[PDB]
Amino acid sequence: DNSNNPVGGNPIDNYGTEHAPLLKEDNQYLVYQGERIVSFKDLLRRYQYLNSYWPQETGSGFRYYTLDSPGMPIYRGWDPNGIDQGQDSTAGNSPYNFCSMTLLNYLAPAFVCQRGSLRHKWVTAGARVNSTASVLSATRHGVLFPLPLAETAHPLDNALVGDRRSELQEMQRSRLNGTAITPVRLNNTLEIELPYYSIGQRFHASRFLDLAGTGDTQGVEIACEISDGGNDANYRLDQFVSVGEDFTLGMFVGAPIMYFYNDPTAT
Amino acid sequence: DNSNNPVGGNPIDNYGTEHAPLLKEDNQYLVYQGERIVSFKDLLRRYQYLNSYWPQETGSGFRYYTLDSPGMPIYRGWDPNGIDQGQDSTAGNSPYNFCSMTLLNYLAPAFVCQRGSLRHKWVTAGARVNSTASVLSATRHGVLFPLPLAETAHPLDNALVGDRRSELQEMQRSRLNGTAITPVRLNNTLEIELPYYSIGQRFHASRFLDLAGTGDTQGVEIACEISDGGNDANYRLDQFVSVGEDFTLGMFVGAPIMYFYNDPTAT
Amino acid sequence: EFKHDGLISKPASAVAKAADALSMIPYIAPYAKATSMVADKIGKIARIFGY
Amino acid sequence: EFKHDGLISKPASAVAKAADALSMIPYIAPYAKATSMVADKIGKIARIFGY
Amino acid sequence: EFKHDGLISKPASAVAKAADALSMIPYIAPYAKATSMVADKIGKIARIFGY
Amino acid sequence: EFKHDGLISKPASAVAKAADALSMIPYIAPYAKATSMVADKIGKIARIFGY
Amino acid sequence: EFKHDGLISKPASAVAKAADALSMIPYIAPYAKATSMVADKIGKIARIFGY
Amino acid sequence: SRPIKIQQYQWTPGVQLFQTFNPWSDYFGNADVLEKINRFRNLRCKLCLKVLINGNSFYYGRALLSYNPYLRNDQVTVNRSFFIQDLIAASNKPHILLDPCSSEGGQMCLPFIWPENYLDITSTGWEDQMGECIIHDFDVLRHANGGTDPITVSIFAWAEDVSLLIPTTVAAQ
Amino acid sequence: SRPAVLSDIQPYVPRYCGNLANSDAPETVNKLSVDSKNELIDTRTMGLGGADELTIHSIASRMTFWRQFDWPESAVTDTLLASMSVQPFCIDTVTASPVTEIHSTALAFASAPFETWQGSIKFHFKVVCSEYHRGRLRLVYNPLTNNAGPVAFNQVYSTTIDISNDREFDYECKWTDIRAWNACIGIDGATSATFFNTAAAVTGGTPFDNGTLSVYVVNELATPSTAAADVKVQVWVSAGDDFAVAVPGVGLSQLSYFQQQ
Amino acid sequence: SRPAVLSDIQPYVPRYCGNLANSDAPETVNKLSVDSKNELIDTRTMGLGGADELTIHSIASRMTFWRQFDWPESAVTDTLLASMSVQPFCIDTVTASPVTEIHSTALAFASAPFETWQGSIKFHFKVVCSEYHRGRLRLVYNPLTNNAGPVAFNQVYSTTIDISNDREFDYECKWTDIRAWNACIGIDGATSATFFNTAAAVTGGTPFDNGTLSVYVVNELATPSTAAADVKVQVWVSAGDDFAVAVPGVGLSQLSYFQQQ
Amino acid sequence: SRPAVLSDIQPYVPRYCGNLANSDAPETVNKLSVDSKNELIDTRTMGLGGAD
Amino acid sequence: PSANDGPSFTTSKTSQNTTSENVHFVDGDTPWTYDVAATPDETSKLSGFDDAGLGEFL
Repeated sequence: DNSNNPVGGNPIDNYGTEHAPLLKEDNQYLVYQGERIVSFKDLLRRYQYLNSYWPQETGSGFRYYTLDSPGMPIYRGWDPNGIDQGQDSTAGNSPYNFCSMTLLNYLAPAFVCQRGSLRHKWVTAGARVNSTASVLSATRHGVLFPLPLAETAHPLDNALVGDRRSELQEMQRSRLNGTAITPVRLNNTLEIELPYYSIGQRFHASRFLDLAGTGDTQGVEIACEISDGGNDANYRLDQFVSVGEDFTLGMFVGAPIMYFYNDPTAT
Repeated sequence: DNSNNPVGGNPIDNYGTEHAPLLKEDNQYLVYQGERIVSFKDLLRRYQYLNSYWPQETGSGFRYYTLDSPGMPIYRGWDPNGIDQGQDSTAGNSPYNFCSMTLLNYLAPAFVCQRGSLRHKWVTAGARVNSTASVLSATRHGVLFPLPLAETAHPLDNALVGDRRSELQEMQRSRLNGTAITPVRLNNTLEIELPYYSIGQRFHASRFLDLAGTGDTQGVEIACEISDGGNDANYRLDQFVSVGEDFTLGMFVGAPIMYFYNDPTAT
Repeated sequence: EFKHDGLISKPASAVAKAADALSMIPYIAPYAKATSMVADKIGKIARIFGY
Repeated sequence: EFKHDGLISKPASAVAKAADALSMIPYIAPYAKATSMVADKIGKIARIFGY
Repeated sequence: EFKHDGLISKPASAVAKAADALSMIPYIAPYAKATSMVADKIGKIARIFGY
Repeated sequence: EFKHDGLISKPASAVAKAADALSMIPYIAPYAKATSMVADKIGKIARIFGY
Repeated sequence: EFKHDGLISKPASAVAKAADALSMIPYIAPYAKATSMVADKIGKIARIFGY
Repeated sequence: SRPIKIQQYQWTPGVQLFQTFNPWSDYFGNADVLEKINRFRNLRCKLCLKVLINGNSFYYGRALLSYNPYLRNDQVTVNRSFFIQDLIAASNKPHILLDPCSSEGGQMCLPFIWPENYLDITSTGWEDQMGECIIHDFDVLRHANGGTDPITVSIFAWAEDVSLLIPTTVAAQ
Repeated sequence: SRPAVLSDIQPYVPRYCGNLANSDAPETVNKLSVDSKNELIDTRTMGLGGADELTIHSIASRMTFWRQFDWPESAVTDTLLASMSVQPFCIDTVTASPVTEIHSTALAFASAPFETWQGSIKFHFKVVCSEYHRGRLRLVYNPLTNNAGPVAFNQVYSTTIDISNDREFDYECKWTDIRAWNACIGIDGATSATFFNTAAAVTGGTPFDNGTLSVYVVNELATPSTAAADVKVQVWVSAGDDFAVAVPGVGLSQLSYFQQQ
Repeated sequence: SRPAVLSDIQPYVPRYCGNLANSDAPETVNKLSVDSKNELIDTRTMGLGGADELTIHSIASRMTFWRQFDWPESAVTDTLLASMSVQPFCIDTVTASPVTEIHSTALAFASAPFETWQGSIKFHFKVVCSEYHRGRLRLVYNPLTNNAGPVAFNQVYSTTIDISNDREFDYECKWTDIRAWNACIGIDGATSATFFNTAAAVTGGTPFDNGTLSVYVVNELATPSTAAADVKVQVWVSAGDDFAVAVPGVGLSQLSYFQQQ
Repeated sequence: SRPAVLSDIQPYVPRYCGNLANSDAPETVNKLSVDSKNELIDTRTMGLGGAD
Repeated sequence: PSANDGPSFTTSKTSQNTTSENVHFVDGDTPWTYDVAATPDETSKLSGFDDAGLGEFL
């Protein structure tokens, strides 16, 4: 008699004559909000700042900074495999990501499955030297080996022109994969979208938190020229993440265990 | 017999045969003005210069200037909570705003209620150094706590990249709220509009003069990179204010008490 | 409303001889917006009141 | 779908008085995309669900 | 008047064989503007007088 | 052919359910170009072969 | 003539199979311009002579 | 909807009326209505008031009663001592003109105006900042035969369309 | 990447700052909301009736008390009681040595952002007296100014109201000027000039006003006893039906809602 | 290169960074694929049924276990067993000195990115007992707070369920607040406040909740023997039909899925 | 932000100073008035007969 | 109605006899009335809570 229902449900007389009266107020959002938010798939298509990247921290001389990043944003807190290092509760040090908690990072570990394309923007703010004509470029990796989040510099200021060309051929920009380029002095914004290519895969594990140490199959290499002179020390790249149009999440299996804390002192 | 009417009205024979003859001149504005101004809601949609803001006055080094400003323009005169300091009539000092008297600031304390979206432009004039590729960004605050008009600098030139990322995560630009960014070297103008979100509020007090010490629920944070070198001392931000399209004012309860005086000497 | 090149189709500023109805009061329908509303529901010349 | 100036023809954000069907569930046809699909196959107001 | 791409539809400079009415005087209606007026009320070739 | 906004009117990449004629051979007429030709003379889905 | 996107509607360079009238002489009417003239008064293919 | 006499004043010839009262804080500060709005929470009224003046054909002079509607974050519309230049700003607010000669008039409706619907009755000062009335006098009450008797100005008030609907256990202030 | 785009090169001009002078051009504004068409309404959902009150004529047509004068026992035939200037800027000041308060009419409030005005001004006169106070007032309109003595019944426009039947009455001063538009003094400029004199006649005929309206006595005040009677008259002021304003200007760039310190 | 382009100069504004606030504007995005219209589907090709589950109301309407309290032998008439606050943010924490786990309801999961909420909250009560345990519970809704003693049957909203026929039952607390929208505390702010007390009554009446729901005893627990009976009641919680959220905010900027270290 | 704009790349040439030789091309001029279509007439409202 | 009032308000003269819930006013003359013309809309009152009212308190 509806007595061990896994979803419950047995309505007993409560304190209202009219059942659900706020659905009968048609012109409610002409008075208070101006808009109504019904789905998360509509709200996941607002871009949000994830993380910044400084190209004059890897090599020396005039070189070509390359960054292998996952297509899905990395997660916010105390990783065991984090790209930064914070001061923990034992007055020591531990790996930590100083990235933001996006809505995609929030919603994804509560679902089983995940599939879809993912959109990025690379903004290139900061300072720069007056002698730059660099090209910012995004190029996708293969879908067999997920590369972790890594940073590499390719030197371009050799005496041999062939040993410069051999450094430009160590790059994913030289490959048959999809490449988007732009000049930094004229547009400085990529606005790319990573499609969901797969080796016969219908989805992947949406509850996979270790993106900075493993990566996923939608990784992208971001490449930008940098020189070793001053005022390029403040040259950086800002990543804005969002969600493509064929994106979906699987079955909801409950919220994960969450943790609330501010950012520590970066050491 | 119409003898204590609160609005008056008892027409006695005056000196004209023809009643209201200037409404029968159809082609009057083909001769004299070229246009007719009938409503204030049409005239409130002209932008007007409010105030300027100098980012190299808050921090040191290369840093990220952020300014928490109200959505509604602050008022023109001798505040008790003013952002500047002028020489008063007692040959001393008192708080003072050196901002302009906009039409919105003029019309709003004569009405009881106020509701609507408000439009801003941020113009970024002055001088600058040749090594800038900054991004000017506007991002809205929450509607629970109105922040007063304040200025903050976030340092970005630390030795640790994580302690730069922890400063970029102290910013409202990193949040899920609505963000507009632009590059200063390419567009240098935001043209934002603050919507009227509210915690169940139908309007707010249109006769509230203390916007610089309290703020309102339509506040915005404006953010821009700045360096400590010379020729950035003349780098500034100009605010142009205007009125969105769902804007309205309540019931007219009379003009406020006004005051006429020029600007004092700024001390 | 939100239409392509809406300033061309206005009388937009001025005399517009039949726009001497400045002595008329604008009527606002009980949940009328400003955009896709009374500028088309009062008349052609309801754009001098700001709508 | 991929059409020229598609944001003008939406109700796009809001009340849109007949858009108070927020209590309706979206039905997805067995191989339906998001673009040239259910935003035209459910109804006019299927763009508040993100389609 | 204020129309989209109005220079294409003019004869705009020149001979335009029927535009040898240079010996005609332009008539201005009693409250005529220059834009949405006599360039369409005199004839096709009233744009060589500057209207 | 050379038309204005031709990418909007394509199926352009993909499934396009009736575009499972990948087992069909393209026929080239004896002096056929690539542009104003077989992409309209074979069928709608002759743009997955590169035409 | 001065028309919007006139290069799309040309055969513009080439074979255009009926454009093998290269052995025809262009006739110029007694006060014909180059723009709004013989490119429409001779035929479709009078644009290979430069008109 | 039962009227109570919230205010009573007396003009004397030679002396002015400058008075200030809060009709919402006078009606709902009564002892007998506070027993009826006691175990409820939401109120939403509309407080119509009425002014009665008895007068005579020999008295003259005139006073203005004006109503300030909302007054929550209102740093303008001063409430101070008497200036004759406070009658220009107060004549655009909802007002009534009261004289002793015709000895007539006075009834306003005083709408709800408030940014929330259904203001709380439990909370402290829940009716104080919802609009207040001020009686300014233009000069002074006079009399033509030199009579010096005072006359009475009475102000009644009652709530019109009450929506009193959520019960609670908390004592309503 | 298959064909080549053969559309014409189309010329353009970049507009980075936009259009910030005109009031009707659409704008390319990034609204900071989720819905691009985020918009509320402007109606009676604030508790009100639903009338558009940002019309200039809706603000300016409100009858607002302006000033007050008296009509003494010693007044005789052809005695000036008050004289006032026909214009929108009807204010009144309260000085107290550091501060100077300016209390303005809704007619003067709604016409301060502008530089030209035209039209008719409505003056509502309100005599406070008992039933036994009788007499005739007289309302001179003079486009220039009134002379220092009595004003003749010819050569001016006058009305001569009896205050037995009409103790309260309004008088609409129409447009009788040599221009079409007069200038606006502003609330900033009206605080230094005399616009209500009640001892002599004010100076009109300027390019800023529409003349002057004055009140004289025709018949003396009749009294029911030997008591001293202090009769006053109130001047309320509003916009007439003709009233228009133009040329948005710098009339309120020096005004403030904070006292002088 | 034959004619001259006589189209008008058309003004433009460059948008380099794009539109990253609105959720409906089309984008000029270089997709890194071969086909420009590269797109998968979002259906039952993952092994599932085909329902759209990124709706806010589809996530928030799931009945999820929240907490559990007990109903002792020593409980008598008008004894409070539990009191809880009517709001979305129903979480529960596990502290262990460096780490502090936050376990959140799907109702609290689906309402954390927002700053305003409204609507009805559904509470499912589930009494675990044998067939011989009898009594009456009582469910007080109070918009403000309950007093420290017995609560009267008048002056509150109550139901008084018999647990013989209905051992499991849900109760929908509708919207009875003075606003239209309350504020959202967030999962970050709900970890410091008391929302389930079971020893006293919780404090409602804040701008963050819709009151309080409390459970009292009307009739005592009847027992079949002299054995000690430990009867418990489970509180499950879901969103009602009215439930809506708005104002996307900063509610999850401080949350994380990695423990505190 | 839902779909992707698949219109063609359209070439353009910027004209900052405008067209200051021809007498018939329309102009992108910011008129410093409230009404964009602010325009007087050219007639006998100057006291004259109305001839061009 | 007439006499110098706008769309936002109304000045009228009501009756000499005023009844409101056990208090009668027999006035010597018709008073003046200033209405601020405030009609609220729907979605400004809670609907469905007419069960526990003041009249049926007992």
